[PDB]
Amino acid sequence: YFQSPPPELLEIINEDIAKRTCEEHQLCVVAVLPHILDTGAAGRNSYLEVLLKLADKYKKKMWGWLWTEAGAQSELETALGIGGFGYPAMAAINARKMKFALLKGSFSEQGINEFLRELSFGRGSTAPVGGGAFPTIVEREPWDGRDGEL
Repeated sequence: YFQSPPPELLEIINEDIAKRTCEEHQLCVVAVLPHILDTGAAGRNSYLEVLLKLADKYKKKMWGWLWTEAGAQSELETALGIGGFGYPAMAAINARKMKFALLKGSFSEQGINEFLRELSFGRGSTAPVGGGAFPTIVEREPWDGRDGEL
């Protein structure tokens, strides 16, 4: 009975989802996946499946889990220094101290796990979120799960 609720992996479809997720968890993991036309559904689901597995592995940390598409939240990318080294990219935000760390290993189960493990041990490099405030978040329709158009 005395177990915390299941993880949730939420697409960043509006500011309330993003800000509440980061304010209600000590750390929030933000994945910026490639545009759907780069991966299609199969490639996007490969990345989402990695996030879902690690969210379960780390469920006792009670972290938040967010994902978005390249270019869909440009101001968020800028505030996290994302966009210049391609996609996928990952940041972990500490909302309380308004700081973040970027994944520097592979966007894979092994690479993200090493990233998260360092964070669970609280021994990784951080930087202030750009401007010292939570970035503006734009409203987006949720991904329909298909391969995009074009």
